[PDB]
Amino acid sequence: SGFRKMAFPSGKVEGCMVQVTCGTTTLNGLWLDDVVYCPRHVICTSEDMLNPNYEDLLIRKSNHNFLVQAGNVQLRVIGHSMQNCVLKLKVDTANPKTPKYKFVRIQPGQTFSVLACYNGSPSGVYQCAMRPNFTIKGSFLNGSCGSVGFNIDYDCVSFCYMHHMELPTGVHAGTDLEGNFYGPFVDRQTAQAAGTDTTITVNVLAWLYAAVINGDRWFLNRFTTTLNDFNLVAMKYNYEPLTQDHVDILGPLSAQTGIAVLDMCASLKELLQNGMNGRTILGSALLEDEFTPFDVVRQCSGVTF
Amino acid sequence: SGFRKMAFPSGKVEGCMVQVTCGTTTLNGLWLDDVVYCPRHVICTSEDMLNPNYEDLLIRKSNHNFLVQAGNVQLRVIGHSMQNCVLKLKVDTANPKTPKYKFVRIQPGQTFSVLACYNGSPSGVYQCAMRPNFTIKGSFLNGSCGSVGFNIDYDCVSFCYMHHMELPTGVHAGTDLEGNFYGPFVDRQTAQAAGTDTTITVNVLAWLYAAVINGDRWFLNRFTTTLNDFNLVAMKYNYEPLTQDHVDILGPLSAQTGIAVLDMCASLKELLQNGMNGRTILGSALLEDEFTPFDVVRQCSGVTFQ
Repeated sequence: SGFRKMAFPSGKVEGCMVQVTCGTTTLNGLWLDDVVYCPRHVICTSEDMLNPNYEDLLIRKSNHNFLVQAGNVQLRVIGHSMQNCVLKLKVDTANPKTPKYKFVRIQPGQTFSVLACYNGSPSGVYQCAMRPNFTIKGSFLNGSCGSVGFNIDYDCVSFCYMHHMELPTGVHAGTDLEGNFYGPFVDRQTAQAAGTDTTITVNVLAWLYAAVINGDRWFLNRFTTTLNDFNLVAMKYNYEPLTQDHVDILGPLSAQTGIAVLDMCASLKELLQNGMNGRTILGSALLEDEFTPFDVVRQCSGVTF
Repeated sequence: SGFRKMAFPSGKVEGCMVQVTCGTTTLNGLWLDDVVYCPRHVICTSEDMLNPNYEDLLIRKSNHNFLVQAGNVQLRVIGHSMQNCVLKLKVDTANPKTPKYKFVRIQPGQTFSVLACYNGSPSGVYQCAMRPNFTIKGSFLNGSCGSVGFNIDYDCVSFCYMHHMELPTGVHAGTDLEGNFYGPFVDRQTAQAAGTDTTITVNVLAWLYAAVINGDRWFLNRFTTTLNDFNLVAMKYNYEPLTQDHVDILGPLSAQTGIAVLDMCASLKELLQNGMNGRTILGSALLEDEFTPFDVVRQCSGVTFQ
């Protein structure tokens, strides 16, 4: 029993983190087989960052202008190339700790674990969602760039995020491991801002189900509603539309608790219209939206890795 | 920027997690060098719950009654003793993945990471705190018994908790790695009352300093307070007494922000009085008490956003 913001065990990813240095820029890289993956802006100085030409800045670098440190061992770079906004450094040595892995692109609303690192040294792990505005509410200081996000499925690490930059509101922006940005961001020092954020409705409903499973029940009511009806309420409070796919995804929690999704929607409707009237839900005064339906099921069932 | 419940990287602990079976009871164990540590109730049957006599249940066991499994490999038990409420199984293979480690008993208010495990396989890692009533608000299903709590300072793993049981209120009790329970709990299925929980005042103050560092001052005020007048107000909200030790420990966060501890105490007093009026602090609409002064220095910039 109990419910907590829970990260995947980070061990399989700890063994992939290395330090990448190019001149006076140090940041983190991901060492899988004989390639180190890291942000392409590693080849830039502050001056270069104002309006970089990457293919141009890259042509000027030899292999020996990239220092790669795996703990207290030097990796010799034998190859460099860009894919979108990530730099691929080929190295002489395959990573013996290379886990089974894939690169995947996640959707807004999907969660993942971030292993925060500094000088190729993992310092912490926390759980995150891709916000509907394609930012993450992370915790990163300078030197964090190249920190990765991941899901574990059986023995298979699914890498989904690499950290590139912080926005002025204090939230974070990055790429998939193929160097495609999440959101309308670019790797340049320029005026960029997070768009208006919205609440991940299906996740709030999943979390209400986690509450019922843990005996928090006061917000349940006798009332039901429809998608159309509820969605007019959703739009009013800056909540994402709820779709038939979302109802389908919540099926396993509606069966396990005997609360129909549109039942639970009627409760969320009431919480949005009236507030929490002094009470909490799972020790929170806010409606929590960084747990997926799968996250709730996985934690309330105990699947291992 | 940002502020998150950050756990330590679990990798160094994952390499120590094993499965321990005795009879029909399976839970987790911690493999360090040639010793596996797990809860002693691994040796308890259905009926033993109420009034187990551990000494009597244990002397009836051989080494070969204890199946220890490290991933796929079976470990040979060559020895066993009880120390307080943990069983220590001597095995014939030193764990090659043993990290630099030590055992430390922690005080209420201290934080640590939990590696939740089932059948010796890790499921997840989260951060929590030793409540003043010596329980922890964990996430822990049946079979989680033997899951451990730890801090990692440099490359050295500090083991401070092994999980033993859930109390009727949905909260968790366990032991240090020498088998002594935190709080007045026992490995028995009897009526044990979790003491009344109080808020860890020193941690709330630390987290208010965190909010200033990340550039939020809306909750400060022009007042100050004496230690004693703060304690008389705070105990009416079920907040732990703040002591000189707690004030000394907040020194560095005082200096980085320029806000004297007692001025921050004045701010907390007012926050308790007013609530937040539809505002948040580091994304929370409650006062958060599961971050320590040391955690805030760890995760927050050395440069305040003024």
